Amino acid sequence: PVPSRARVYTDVNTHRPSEYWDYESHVVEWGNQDDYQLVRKLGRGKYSEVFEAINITNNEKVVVKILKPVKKKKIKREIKILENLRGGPNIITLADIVKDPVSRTPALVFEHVNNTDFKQLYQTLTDYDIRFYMYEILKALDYCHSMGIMHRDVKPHNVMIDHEHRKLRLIDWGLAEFYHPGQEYNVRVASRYFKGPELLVDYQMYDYSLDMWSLGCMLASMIFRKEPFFHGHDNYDQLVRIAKVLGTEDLYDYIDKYNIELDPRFNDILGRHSRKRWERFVHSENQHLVSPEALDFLDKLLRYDHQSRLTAREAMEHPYFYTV
Repeated sequence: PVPSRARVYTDVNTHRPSEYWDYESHVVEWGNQDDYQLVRKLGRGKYSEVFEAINITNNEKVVVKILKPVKKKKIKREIKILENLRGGPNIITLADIVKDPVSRTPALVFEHVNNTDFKQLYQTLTDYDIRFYMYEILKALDYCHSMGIMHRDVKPHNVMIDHEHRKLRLIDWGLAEFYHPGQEYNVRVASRYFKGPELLVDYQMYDYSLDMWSLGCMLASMIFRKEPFFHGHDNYDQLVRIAKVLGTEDLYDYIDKYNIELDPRFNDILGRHSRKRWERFVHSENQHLVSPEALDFLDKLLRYDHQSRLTAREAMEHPYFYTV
């Protein structure tokens, strides 16, 4: 395959010391798990249980995410990235890292976010509300990309919103990674519906632009009221769902540009498809959330060619955000 590199923040990690990006060499210091009283279970992930807690030393609410220690090198990567991004705009704040004295299970302690339900939100959300919160996610992404970090798991479940206080936080940095130009990354990242074409075709030399595809998917779901926008049933089908909107012509143009070898599993499922007009997704239920500016913006994010997508900073300058 043809090599590729990010159009922005390309060498931010190359010009920094080894300590900033060498998460394997990072020294982790545990706190007193005894300083926290677990109140209630908030949810459960693959290898994590999340609890609402009280920091007893200051009577403040916190969120404790207890990690099933399945991969130690991965826990170190998440801790290092959370420490580097601490205090960045709309980035979840890692307050502490505790190990329980008896269990010794790693636990990350975060600032409490009083999240408002997404199933309930997308019905009460106005055209302006979508623009405001999209700008808030772009603040977080432009910050973390400038810090040489790709989130690699942008999706609505990883965006916490306190609608009453108009506060937004980008969470779950467990899949995040340091961007190094020329590096070949594992494509088994992000959640199926938000996976960029680069991951689905096994193009390993991807960058921050992966996050911009995912953001485009979230935007497309909010404005059109279609969740998810690209509803794949597996990773192979996911590309077929994308191909049903952006056409097979541009897909072959993308794989030819980067000399990508398509997996034989795509032979009997890809077929032939035309490029669709974004206006075809406009209906009575969603038209109050759609505008020419919103459609132009979406068109500029949802592109096969990872290099052709708007960067987080270019996206922030789009006419769609002139009202924010």
